[PDB]
Amino acid sequence: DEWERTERERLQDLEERDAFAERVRQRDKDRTRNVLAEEDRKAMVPELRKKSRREYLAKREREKLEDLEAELADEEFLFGDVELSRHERQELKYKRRVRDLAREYRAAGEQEKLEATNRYHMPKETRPGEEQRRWEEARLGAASLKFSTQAQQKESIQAVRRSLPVFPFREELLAAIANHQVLIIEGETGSGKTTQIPQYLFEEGYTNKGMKIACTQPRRVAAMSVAARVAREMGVKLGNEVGYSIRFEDCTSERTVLRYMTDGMLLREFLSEPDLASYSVVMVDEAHERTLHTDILFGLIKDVARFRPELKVLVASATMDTARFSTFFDDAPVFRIPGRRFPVDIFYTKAPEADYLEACVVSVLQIHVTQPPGDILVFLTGQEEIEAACEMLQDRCRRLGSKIRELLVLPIYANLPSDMQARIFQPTPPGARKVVVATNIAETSLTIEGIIYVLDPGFCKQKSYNPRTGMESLTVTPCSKASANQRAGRAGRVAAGKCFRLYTAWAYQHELEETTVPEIQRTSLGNVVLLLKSLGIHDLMHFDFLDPPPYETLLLALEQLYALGALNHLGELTTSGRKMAELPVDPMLSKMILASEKYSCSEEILTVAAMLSVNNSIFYRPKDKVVHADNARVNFFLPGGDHLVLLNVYTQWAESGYSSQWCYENFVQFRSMRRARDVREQLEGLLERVEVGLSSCQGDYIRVRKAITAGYFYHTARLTRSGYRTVKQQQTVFIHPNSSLFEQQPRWLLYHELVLTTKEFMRQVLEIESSWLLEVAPHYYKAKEL
Amino acid sequence: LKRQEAIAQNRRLTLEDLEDSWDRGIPRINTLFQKDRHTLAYDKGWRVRTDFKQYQVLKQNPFWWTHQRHDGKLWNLNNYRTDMIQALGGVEGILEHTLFKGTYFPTWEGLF
Amino acid sequence: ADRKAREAVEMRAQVERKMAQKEKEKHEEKLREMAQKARERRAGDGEARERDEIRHDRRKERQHDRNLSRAAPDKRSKLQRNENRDISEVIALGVPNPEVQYDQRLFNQSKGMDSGFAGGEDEIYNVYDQAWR
Amino acid sequence: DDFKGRSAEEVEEIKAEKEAKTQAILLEMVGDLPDADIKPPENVLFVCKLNPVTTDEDLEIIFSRFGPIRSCEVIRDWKTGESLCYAFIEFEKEEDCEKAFFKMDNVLIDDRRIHVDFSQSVA
Amino acid sequence: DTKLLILALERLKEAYSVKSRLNQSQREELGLIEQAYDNPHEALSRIKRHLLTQRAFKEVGIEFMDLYSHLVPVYDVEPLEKITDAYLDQYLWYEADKRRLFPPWIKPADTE
Amino acid sequence: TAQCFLRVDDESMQRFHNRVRQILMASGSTTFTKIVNKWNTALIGLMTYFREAVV
Amino acid sequence: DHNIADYMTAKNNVVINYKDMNHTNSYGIIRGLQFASFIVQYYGLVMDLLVLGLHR
RNA sequence: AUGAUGUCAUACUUAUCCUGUCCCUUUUUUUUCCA
Repeated sequence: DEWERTERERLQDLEERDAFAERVRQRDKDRTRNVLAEEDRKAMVPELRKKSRREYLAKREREKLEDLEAELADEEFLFGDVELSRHERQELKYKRRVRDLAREYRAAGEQEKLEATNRYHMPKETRPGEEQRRWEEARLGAASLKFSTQAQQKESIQAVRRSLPVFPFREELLAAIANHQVLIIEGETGSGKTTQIPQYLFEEGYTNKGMKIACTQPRRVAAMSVAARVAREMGVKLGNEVGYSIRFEDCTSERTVLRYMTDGMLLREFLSEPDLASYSVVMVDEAHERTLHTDILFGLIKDVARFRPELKVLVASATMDTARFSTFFDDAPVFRIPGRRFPVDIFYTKAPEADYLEACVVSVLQIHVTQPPGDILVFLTGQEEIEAACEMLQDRCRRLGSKIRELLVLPIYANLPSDMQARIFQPTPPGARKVVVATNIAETSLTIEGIIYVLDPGFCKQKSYNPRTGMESLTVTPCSKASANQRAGRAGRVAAGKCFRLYTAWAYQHELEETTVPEIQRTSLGNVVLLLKSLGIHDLMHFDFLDPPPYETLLLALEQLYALGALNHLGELTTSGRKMAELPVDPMLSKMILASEKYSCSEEILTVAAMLSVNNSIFYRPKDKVVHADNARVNFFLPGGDHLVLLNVYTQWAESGYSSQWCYENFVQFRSMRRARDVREQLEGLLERVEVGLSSCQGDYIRVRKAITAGYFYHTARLTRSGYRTVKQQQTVFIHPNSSLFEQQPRWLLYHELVLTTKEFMRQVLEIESSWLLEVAPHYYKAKEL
Repeated sequence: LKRQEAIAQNRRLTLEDLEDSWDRGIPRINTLFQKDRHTLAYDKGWRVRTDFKQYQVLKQNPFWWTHQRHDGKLWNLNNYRTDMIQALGGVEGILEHTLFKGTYFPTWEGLF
Repeated sequence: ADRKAREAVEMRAQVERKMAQKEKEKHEEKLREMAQKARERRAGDGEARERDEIRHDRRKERQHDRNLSRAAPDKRSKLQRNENRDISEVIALGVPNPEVQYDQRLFNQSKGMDSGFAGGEDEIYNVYDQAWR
Repeated sequence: DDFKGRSAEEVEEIKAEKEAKTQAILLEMVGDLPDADIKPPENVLFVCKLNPVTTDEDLEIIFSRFGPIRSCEVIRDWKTGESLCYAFIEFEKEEDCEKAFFKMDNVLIDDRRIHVDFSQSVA
Repeated sequence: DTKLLILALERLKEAYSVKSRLNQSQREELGLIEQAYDNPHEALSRIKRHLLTQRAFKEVGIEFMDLYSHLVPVYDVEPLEKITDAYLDQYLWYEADKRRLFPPWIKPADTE
Repeated sequence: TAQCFLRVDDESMQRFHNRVRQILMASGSTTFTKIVNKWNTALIGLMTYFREAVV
Repeated sequence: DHNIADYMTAKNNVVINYKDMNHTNSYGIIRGLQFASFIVQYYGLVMDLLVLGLHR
């Protein structure tokens, strides 16, 4: 098939790849010049002992570090249980006390240091969250007036195991798929379809012949959860035979039979081994999730399904998506699991409503006041709405005093500080109610036990990308039937629930569209379009889609890539073009990274990329500390723009030694910072392959802004006296309020986002020269237009 | 003590532990919980500083010795008003002395 | 006098420093004793198999650690410690329980940062603090 | 004083003397070596970056070039035997150790640019 | 520093609590307080510049407060320097009390 | 073991008296309710400081 | 810090002005500065030391 | 004898304005000799 043309290309891909890397190391052995009595010798032998000694000091203390850690790492899982004897027992006493002695005989020296810099030193003329416990002993000091059972665990595991909606459905489903290679398996959450199924497969030996069993998930954290769960079931260590591989974190060994991953992870395994010949089975979970990676894997694995009939295709999901599922997949049989723990009474408003956020408020008010025990889940659209919500709720709490009971309002969304995410996971303080205000982040993968009420105002904030304008707008959107059903289904998992729809049966049954548009239509796909072009294709049109994009969307993609220089004038791959597809993240960024090669601003452009990878959550902007926050922000504000702002911010953080309290003092989201650092480090781990020399701009931000241009020339606007307006389409934009240039308002502007919130917007913007534009893109940007 | 036990039994100190002693104490226990504890843990030397304001402002403070945000609020004379009315006679005895009945307002609860 | 006092401060400082230094080293010699007798006191039906497990686990651990540091300079420092600080991670990992907090009907019942005594003003009506009825 | 007021050089040199003394006493603390820091024989090179396919025989071959060998010891992962991709190699002369070193540093054998440094072993 | 400067400026507005007919000079001082309340970093830049380079200041005016039994001097400083000193006041007292400069017998203390 | 007998100091009585004196003196330009607001402020400031030395 | 010590000490030495008389402070302290609380209590610490002695 | 150049404040014009403005949902990309 086109599959075979692909793997043709891809095996030749691996051949040419290995040979290329080998050629390059030969090149470097060429470039690199191997230029390699009595008292001279007896001189430097003391100096070779100098270095032997000192490198040995670090080396010996390093080996001490190794076995040091190893003693306790070893006594973690052997001693505290078993009936063990004299030898290793005595040596546990030994290694216990002995690593104590090491820590102690070093803590002595550090004690000397700090005690002897405690002291008084005449000045010399030369030209963690406890500001509310350091103000709670101010008061108590101002107010002082003095003058076997592991087998038992296994029993419990199996005993719960047996009660799944799949444990009695065990055998016949096994025999069924033994018949059919492609078996669609419809079942809702809690059935265990993600957990019990791969076990069944393994105990049935599909791992024999050394084979593996893949489980893909759309979310890292969900994969980690799943893997922990099934490794506990299987009674082994997570990582050796049951393992998960996600970006930045391998948790597998060559004992791994049961390997969990992401959809992009599996696509990238096709960047390793087109056949998956070590995998006997791929089980794709929750495919309904509608990601670009799901919709690529569908095609690729369907190819493999026709090409590899000894291979096994399992695709499980939550909802009615089996119609199109089977139909695209040659109408595979559909095994139905019935799985739904407890019931929901789903209510509708009497009528349609005008003020649905307030309606949220007054609803939970009534519910809390009247209802029996039980936790509440409420949806909003997102951040600003949601804090306004807790505003209103806690204000009415203030007014209603002891007339009511303790209402643990907790907001939760994606960018809010991670301690504040975790805070909802604590068991509720007896007698009080806990209400979680949430976004559709709480649709999926977050498991909050205790929630017995669920309120849906029936909406969502969906992105919508029109390509005719290049505009993606995160705007309000009445949420689908599948949405409302699943938002409701979030409930019940331990008891009878309720689901209050802020809209009637009429609007529900009548004007409810089934599914969110399968992602590939609505999204922008520059990295992804390019990825499929460089992954076994030329004709990008008759390709085996599930849902193709509009030819419009594809045409825009092609023009994007050509103009940027990834495409020839006929649409195939340049050296610049390939290098970017292999490079992780999109091209515009990729073009900028290549531009660092020309501009000798390698490190700085690297760190910038690392920032734009995650930005959306950098700076925490609380209402209760607005001014000090704006301040720890306004500190770094550099001349040139937000990108070099980010550059210095990261620079200063790592400067502090990757300090968390640093960002805590300086109002920065530690999550964003450290994941960005990781993406830059693995970028550097790509950097050798993409042939980048590690260079500094030596403080010359001109190179920086110019590499930014050489990447993002497309993303530019100019001054018009009727506002800031595009360079090309002359459609009218506005600057984000929180821009480091927001009041600077430059004449020649570069951005990184293009949205239209309440008005058209652009994010991560910088001031440029129109001259660099004739430096870089005289074929795309001509002078007369500037 | 209750704070220790709230750490040991790890409970949350609830309103029932502190509604009894809610304006008692010297700072005042209801200063523990005010809005701006966070930026008032940074105001040190406030007592000397209000003493010395007398050389900077041309007016004379009668509460130089204290601070309402920091020391609490240390007197409550809300019943003075109530007993003043009952001793003068009650609102009816009190408004037989005034022009109230010549306004033809129907009752005195609304007066503003 | 300022020069003289600077000198005497520094001389007294380094005297006392050196005294406590020597005392620290004596402490350390006692701990040298502790270590020697520690291994001495150490040296002299599950343990044999748990012990093949000892060297099995530890030695494949050295395998993975060497090989980490060899594929990437410290891929041990890029894998194992970096495994264990982020929060969603830990919650999925079932690690348990990884200060006083109390009810929120307590907080923010008063807002303001200035004493109500208006800074020495008198002529304003602030006697009682509740509107009459 | 005067263990500080001599230079900056010998100052930090004394502190490196220390760092040694402390790391030694530390490593004996956690208990590896029987006798404290006895000077290592000048006649063994520790040669790392090695190949699991180069053996005692071949390494003793190539390091037979510069001096009379007393042994070639690639320490073995015990219950599987796989070469540890490093080694100790044992000469008769200081001159033999040195002459092997100063030509064999960072050379490519079996397509790997191995490293030679002298033995740090007190083992 | 923004906590220390917020405390400074609150202390300074307490003078003009009533917002009387004040004058030109008090109108101008209130303007300075508000603009440094809006842009708290132009302020702190200005402050630390003053503290670093200035050693010749404007002149201060004097007058007396008559307490009928003796008089009290009252000094009038210029609003720019009033702000730099308010900040330095807060800062020195915070640091001095954290480092424990003043032993416990120095007694207008904040504890009682 | 002992008793403390308290009294208001002489100079504190005199300072209260001078404070009332300047109320009355600067009141030909105040309205009845401001004269009484200043009286109320001064008298609370005395009674709540001394509190049983006044008795 | 010698910078802050110098700012404080040079700020006490200003020209003091009443209706039409002017003079220059050179000896004592202007108590109407805002750090003058700090200066008075530090000086008073030094004089506590002269009264009690360092041992007591 | 009137040049443009201007970071010049002042003066001046249009019965020219005082009513035409504001904060993102979800989440994913494989990696390489250590020394």
